[PDB]
Amino acid sequence: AVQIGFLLFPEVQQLDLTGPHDVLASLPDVQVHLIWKEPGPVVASSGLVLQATTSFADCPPLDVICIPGGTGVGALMEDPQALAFIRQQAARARYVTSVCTGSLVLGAAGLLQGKRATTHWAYHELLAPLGAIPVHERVVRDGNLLTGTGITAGIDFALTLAAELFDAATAQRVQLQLEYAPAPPFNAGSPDTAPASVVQQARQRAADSLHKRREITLRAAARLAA
Amino acid sequence: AVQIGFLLFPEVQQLDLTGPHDVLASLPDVQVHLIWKEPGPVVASSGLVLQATTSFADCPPLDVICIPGGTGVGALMEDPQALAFIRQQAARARYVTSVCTGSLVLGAAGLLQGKRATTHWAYHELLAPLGAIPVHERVVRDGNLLTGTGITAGIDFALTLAAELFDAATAQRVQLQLEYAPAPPFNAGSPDTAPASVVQQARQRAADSLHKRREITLRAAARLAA
Ligand SMILES: [Cl-]
Ligand SMILES: [Cl-]
Ligand SMILES: [Cl-]
Ligand SMILES: [Cl-]
Ligand SMILES: [Cl-]
Repeated sequence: AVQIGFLLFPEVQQLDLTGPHDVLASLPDVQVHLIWKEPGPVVASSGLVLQATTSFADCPPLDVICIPGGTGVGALMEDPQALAFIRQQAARARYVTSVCTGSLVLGAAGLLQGKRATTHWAYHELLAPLGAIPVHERVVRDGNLLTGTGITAGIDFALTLAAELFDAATAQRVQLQLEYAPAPPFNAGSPDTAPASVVQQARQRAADSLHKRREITLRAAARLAA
Repeated sequence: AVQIGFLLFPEVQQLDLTGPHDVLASLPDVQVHLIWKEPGPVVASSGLVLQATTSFADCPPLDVICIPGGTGVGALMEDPQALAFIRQQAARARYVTSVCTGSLVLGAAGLLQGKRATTHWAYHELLAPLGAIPVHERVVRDGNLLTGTGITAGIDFALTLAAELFDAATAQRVQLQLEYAPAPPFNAGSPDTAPASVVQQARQRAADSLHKRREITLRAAARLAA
């Protein structure tokens, strides 16, 4: 079976994970893992309780690894066990992927050095200190690396991955079975299309988190510079 | 606080629940419940383990109720306790909503009689026996009833609900914070746009489930006819 793994950490943004999980779990001959330090409950940033299925030590070699984002990314960027596990898996994985601020975890792990990548718009300035070439695009592919932003990015690149792992007809079948055709009632999903007043409110609400993440990012970068 | 409740049942299609959950949980002064017969683990059709937070008896009066879909809908259409709970909450809820085959549960509960509604394309013929006026549209609103199609239908109508519960700027802010700017890599999310061959693979794969659900629907309709 194709082995697909999501990192499941405290304060994950659960939809970053649960979207691609449901798409990829629809495919034949796949096994999907939710990975943490040990199996058991892990609480998402909303309070929704998820369950990790495998420990780092027991996880098989993965064909696909996916790092979701969320407020828990800050701690994960300085979790040496988690970063080492991600590096080990990335060394052999066909696909290394992330959603939203999950790419900052890839960055802290050293996996974005010289690589084109994106992240959540409010945190995009944190890519360059981690060695990345920052790109303002919703999905960015560099070799075996896909980084995406948005709560359907992982669903979308899951359909791309499905087409490459299997074939286009299989990806189309999953899309049709899920009747997946988003049609948002507003056009505020990018800082370039949202009203300026909404952008400002979002920036102000993110300011304390960004400040703390600047500090974390600098320590993570120092470890890479060593 | 505004009380929002999702029915969490065995064999749910978890993304039908987890999408709108993460959107609505981003709003101020909301409380979001995952409802089942008692708190504890409930397993989605993919094998993902979720946790119900409240029992039927302890659930507060809901301002929004949302019924997700999934394999597990068949059993729920003949679960008298669940159907009666849905009816009791729907009687006083500001909004009664469903995703995908969750509308078949609303139908079995008697809540679609004379109402315009949609459901998953492969099961759409089951609406009329439940008293509904079937509508081939991705979202269908009849008063305070909203039924949507597609595994991510609930994210979108969650943004509509956010705008009506609060204001448009709040919904736009949540959209921007989540960087929700969907962009599927294929155009097969409707039987009207997917390749005819893919539509057939999907119809054939659904045939046994539809057959079983025709039987269930007829029994559910008989209970309404009494
Ligand atoms: Cl998105
Ligand atoms: Cl959809
Ligand atoms: Cl807008
Ligand atoms: Cl269960
Ligand atoms: Cl297509």
